Amino acid sequence: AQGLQPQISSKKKLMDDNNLSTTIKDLQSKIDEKNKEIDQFQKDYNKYVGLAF
Amino acid sequence: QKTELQSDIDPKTEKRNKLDADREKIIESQDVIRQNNIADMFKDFIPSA
Repeated sequence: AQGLQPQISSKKKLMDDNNLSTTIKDLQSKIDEKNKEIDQFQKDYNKYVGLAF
Repeated sequence: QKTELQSDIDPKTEKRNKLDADREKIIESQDVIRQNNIADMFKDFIPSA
């Protein structure tokens, strides 16, 4: 039988080793990256429609 | 193998950081064309003054 005490300590070690403090910073990098494109494409659509008239 | 790939992080963190300025140089040159509006253009089509 696998021990119940290390089976808790196995999961408790897994809960400390997690990328969750990293991937959230990684995903907020990409959202702030993709917001810069969206904030740029609004400038494009407000320019081409200006050109199209 | 751990040292193999962090030595590949360093080009990709630099190559991304190279293109950050080369993006924004286009943005600065797009701001010149941005600078006149829809109706600034329409103001120009009337030969007023």
